[PDB]
Amino acid sequence: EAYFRVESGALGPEENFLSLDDILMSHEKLPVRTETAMPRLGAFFNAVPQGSKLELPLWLAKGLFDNKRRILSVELPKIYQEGWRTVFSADPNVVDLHKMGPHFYGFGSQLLHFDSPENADISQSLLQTFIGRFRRIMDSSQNAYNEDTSALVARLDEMERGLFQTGQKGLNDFQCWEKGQASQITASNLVQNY
Amino acid sequence: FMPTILSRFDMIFIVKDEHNEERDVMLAKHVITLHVSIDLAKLKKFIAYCRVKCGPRLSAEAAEKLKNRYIIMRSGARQHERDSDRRSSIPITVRQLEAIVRIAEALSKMKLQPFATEADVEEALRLFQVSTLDAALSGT
Amino acid sequence: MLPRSPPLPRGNLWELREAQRDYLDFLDDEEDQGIYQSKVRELISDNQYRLIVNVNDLRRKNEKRANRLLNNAFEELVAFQRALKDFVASIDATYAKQYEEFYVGLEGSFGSKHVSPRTLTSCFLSCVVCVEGIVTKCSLVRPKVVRSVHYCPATKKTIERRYSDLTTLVAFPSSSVYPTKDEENNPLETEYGLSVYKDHQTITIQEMPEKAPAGQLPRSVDVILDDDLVDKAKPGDRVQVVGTYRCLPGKKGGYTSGTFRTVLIACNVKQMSKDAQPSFSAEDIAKIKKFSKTRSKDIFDQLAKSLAPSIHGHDYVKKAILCLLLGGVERDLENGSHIRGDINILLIGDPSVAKSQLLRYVLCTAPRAIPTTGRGSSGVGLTAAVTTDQETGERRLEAGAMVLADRGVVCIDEFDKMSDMDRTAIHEVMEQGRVTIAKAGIHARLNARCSVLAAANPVYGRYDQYKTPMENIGLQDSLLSRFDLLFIMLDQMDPEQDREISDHVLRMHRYVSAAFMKKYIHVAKIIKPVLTQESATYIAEEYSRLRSQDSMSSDTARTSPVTARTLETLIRLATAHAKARMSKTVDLQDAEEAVELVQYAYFKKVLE
Amino acid sequence: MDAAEVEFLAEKELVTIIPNFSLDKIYLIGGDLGPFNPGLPVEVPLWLAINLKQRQKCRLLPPEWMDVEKLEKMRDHERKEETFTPMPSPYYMELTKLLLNHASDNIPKADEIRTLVKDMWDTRIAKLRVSADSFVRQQEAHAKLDNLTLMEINTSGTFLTQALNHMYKLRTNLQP
Amino acid sequence: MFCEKAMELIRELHRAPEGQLPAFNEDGLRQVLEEMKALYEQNQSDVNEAKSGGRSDLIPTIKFRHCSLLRNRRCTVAYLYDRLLRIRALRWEYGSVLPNALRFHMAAEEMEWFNNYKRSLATYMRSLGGDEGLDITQDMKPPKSLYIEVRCLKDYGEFEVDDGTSVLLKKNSQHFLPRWKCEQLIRQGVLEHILS
Repeated sequence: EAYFRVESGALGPEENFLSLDDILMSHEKLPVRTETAMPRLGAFFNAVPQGSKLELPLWLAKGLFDNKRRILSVELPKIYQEGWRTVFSADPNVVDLHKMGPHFYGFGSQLLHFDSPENADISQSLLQTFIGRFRRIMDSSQNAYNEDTSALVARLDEMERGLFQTGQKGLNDFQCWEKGQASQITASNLVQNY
Repeated sequence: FMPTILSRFDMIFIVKDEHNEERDVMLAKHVITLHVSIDLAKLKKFIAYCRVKCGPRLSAEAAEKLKNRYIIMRSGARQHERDSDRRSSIPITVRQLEAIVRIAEALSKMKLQPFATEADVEEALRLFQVSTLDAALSGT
Repeated sequence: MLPRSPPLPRGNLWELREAQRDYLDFLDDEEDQGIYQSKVRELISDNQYRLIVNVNDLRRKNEKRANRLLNNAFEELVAFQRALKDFVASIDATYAKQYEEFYVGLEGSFGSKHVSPRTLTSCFLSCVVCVEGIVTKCSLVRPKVVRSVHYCPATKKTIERRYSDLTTLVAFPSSSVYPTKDEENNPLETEYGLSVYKDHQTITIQEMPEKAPAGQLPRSVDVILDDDLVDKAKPGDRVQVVGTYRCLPGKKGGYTSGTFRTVLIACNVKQMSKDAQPSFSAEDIAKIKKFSKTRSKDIFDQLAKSLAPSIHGHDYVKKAILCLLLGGVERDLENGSHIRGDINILLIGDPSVAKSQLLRYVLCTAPRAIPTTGRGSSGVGLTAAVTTDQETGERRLEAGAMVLADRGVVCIDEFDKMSDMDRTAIHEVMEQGRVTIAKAGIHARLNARCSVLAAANPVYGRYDQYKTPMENIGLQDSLLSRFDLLFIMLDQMDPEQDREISDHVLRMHRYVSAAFMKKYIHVAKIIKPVLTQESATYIAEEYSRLRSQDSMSSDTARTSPVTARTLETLIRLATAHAKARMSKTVDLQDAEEAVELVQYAYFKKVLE
Repeated sequence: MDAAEVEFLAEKELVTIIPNFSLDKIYLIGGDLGPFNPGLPVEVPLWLAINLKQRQKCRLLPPEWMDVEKLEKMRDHERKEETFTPMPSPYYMELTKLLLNHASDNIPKADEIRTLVKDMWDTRIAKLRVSADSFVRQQEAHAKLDNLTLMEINTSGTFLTQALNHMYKLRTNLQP
Repeated sequence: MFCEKAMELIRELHRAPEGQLPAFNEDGLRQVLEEMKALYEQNQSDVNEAKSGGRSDLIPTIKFRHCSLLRNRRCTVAYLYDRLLRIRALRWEYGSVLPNALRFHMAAEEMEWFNNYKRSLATYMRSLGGDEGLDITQDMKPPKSLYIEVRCLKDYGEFEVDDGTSVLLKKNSQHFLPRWKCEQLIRQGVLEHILS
């Protein structure tokens, strides 16, 4: 109630520095093709050729990128390719955005700092998927009371679980006021140890 | 029992006993342990979560442990079977090695420890030194 | 894993007037990129009835119609198939009359409609769905009338009649009375040549085994194929039918039970698994013609080294298994004789020498490979067994294993746990190449030109290295001649190999191109080299030196007898070694590559 | 916010009680009260009427808008109109909870007042999730809520605003 | 790539999203400072070596190492900063003094941060009003009535009433006290509000 973690800026211009969600977000891998040799460090993948397909975290490919593609170029995973961008248009209420994740909107908004050609078509997928999956989170979260919700929440990602936990915290708080139950003073964080 | 349906397994436990009067005191103990006659109800719901959250593999050191254990397990079976060759025996096979590895995985899954080490490989190997010598005594 | 599209979305790169006038506008397609005017013509040049559509396009073009089509499939597919005949008459009216009516399949990505026969509830009635699963039976293809043409011999007129049943998109039950006197005065006579019939089948999809909750008997569903979709599915497949869902009522004696039977009126079919590789790029064929020319000396050895990297040792066995995967050349003389062109390999040895591994790899590499064991296989269940039908009750001949795998591979593991009365059922199908059955009411001859890869544990549990190669193998000298290559892979006891084998397997437990051998052998299979007199006089000599016991050695026993049947296995291994080089003429370097293999596989050495 | 503070803001509404004790004017930092003449009405803030009722020292009175007839017309007016119609008091839910729980015997026909109030509430909540779905569905940037009371706002606000922020972000991530 | 050790500090705090202070990790922290030093020197070598022979083709091998320390900096300040949030809560929820099931999990320098924060807070609080300001730590929920009925749950030596009129607190013995005093103890676990 007073532990206010630093929130995630993974949807705006640039992720926050201290947010433990973005730190684990950017760690996810991404495919690149190198433009030069990689001397003195070919141990991991001593030198590495130019024109080689490698898998690197996102944070690494932040500074190793330039406009001229001096060191390496990037190509998007298939989840954001043209293939799946039609699937997410058929009916977005069917996809398991936890397997295709578990950071869909967080990752996809950082792949816009690579000035690829099809950006005007990724920032339209996300917008049209989130709008598609809305009337199923506005209604399965404000209307699921004293139920086992661990199956209404099995196909969501970190940007959506944060909202499914705000619908419930406002349902279970009006239903606790209606029943004269939110008058008793209780232990706040000690019942967490118990 | 063929040496092949027997070899379809990996661990053989045969039963044995003694008869000393201190051993007979152990037997007198065990008498009433039956004469009289961590919970499962949570053990099952523990396993249900342990099996589904651990991804154990082996660490680089367990590799060179097992290589040198298994090579020296093989290295004597030759002089064992080249002379006596009592029409039946049981030597080591790579299937048994893979069994060892998948046993060490299940040991290091008790601890939610995503990387196994020498902490259990040797005791598993000794458990197997029991389990293979059992069939060694039975098959001869 | 959820199949939310027939095209696997991961790696695809490597009144009723509004509907009819909107479909036509969609089928114009000229002004944007001409995607369908490139397909209507395409099918007219192939004489097809139906064309496959992508609903993904209908969405981008018009969302309202794309939604109204997935929820009222009948009234929309009777307007689609009208405004398709309309648009084909707008190209070639002469063609637009050859066929009675056109059809239109579907494909794309439906939102929640991708269901299994287990989830197909009764909220999908009259709604396009896309069912996945296994076919587990078929029906007998039968005609079904859709129009008659009658004739009056007295009045010299000609009357017609249009038929319709409950398996249409309009569903009016007409009576098949076949009028014989419309007006009591004149008599009629049907004309079958001018009438119109169509085909009709009925298959049964069933839920996939590894998707069932395993507690029950997985659910099923009934499909009604038609109009040249008919034979598109055999028992044992993995199909993705895309058809309307329908309930068909009934009444026995003016009193109907509310219970109905629901079927799926299919309008497209897709085999999910790709079981062929003829799709090669011109860049690929360029690579192939490069590699086949780079070095003719070392391309066979280089091919075989890259065969099964997951296995250490056994270079000879890999060489021979490659020879298997290529094959010889089947010569059929002019008088009608026939000489087989396959290689049958047998591997015996102590336990845990990766035999089963080699088998399980040859299974997946070659197309059309069938697995089989030594106890789950009877002598008759391998070739052909006589049975009956449940609908007709008259006998027929169900094909065994070694007849399904024609022009393919059959992998028999634990070939020694097979009783003596069961091996004998193979001696005809391993050499002559075709099975002959003369049972009670059945006299047939099936074609079974295949190749056998077999693995057998030796007698005494382990290969006693002192007895002899003949006492360690139970097979009699008549079966031992069929298999032309016998490899004794006794557990490598030498301490060196075990070291690298352990290294390899343990590395695997800490987690030439692979997908190129596929294309390369699928291409080099068709070549048909021809012997030349430079080598044909070398084989005709190495054989006559093999056949002479003296020239062999002393303290050397024979694994199998040398007959006039190993002579034309020399010829087969040779012209299968000059198939990797894509050479087309066998040379003296071939007839010597295939002689050392024999010299090594035939003679064994005994110790004491 | 949270319901237990809307309930705090709602205990400032004025109600009318009939005391049965003698007391002279009290000068509260929020006004004046009294005098309390036994058997004579007086108007006080709720948080005092409830606290005096619990100590058996008064007798409440039903507010005028709390009539079983005018309410049976509000309940129909609400279902006819297609927008948020004006309501008797900005805090009617909390009034008809606190009153009817603590003074249900001084209010005639309590268990019909209660059902009519609940009928109104169950509609004004249905209009919200339609006015909060067209917003997203059409990607608006403004929405005039007409006569929403603070309680309806607070029952589904901390979700709606938090799910509109994540939409503004996704809609303005391509400009630079 | 790199940074597989720092990412074992974070992937542990991300498993406790309730706000429960886990045991400090001096081990992993030392283990990541060591890698920082190692890469630092092994890169500075070739940095000054690219001015002593002209190996400018090593420029990539600088960034791949220059940035790959910034990471190990982020993942060691965030962890060190996150744990400074889960601590300040123990001043708004438990109280001024903690039981040693907590003061045993904080690293020995976080106690100094605490005793600084607590003191600055108690300084600010006393500054609001004329007489010893206003203790804003209490009063977390709107006041409902003027007296409360509590019921003890553990033993507690001798609770005080301002007028010197103490009260013993045996187990399962309920009083009727002003809620102006019982708030401190209800919110910890000693007493209990029964007559809701």
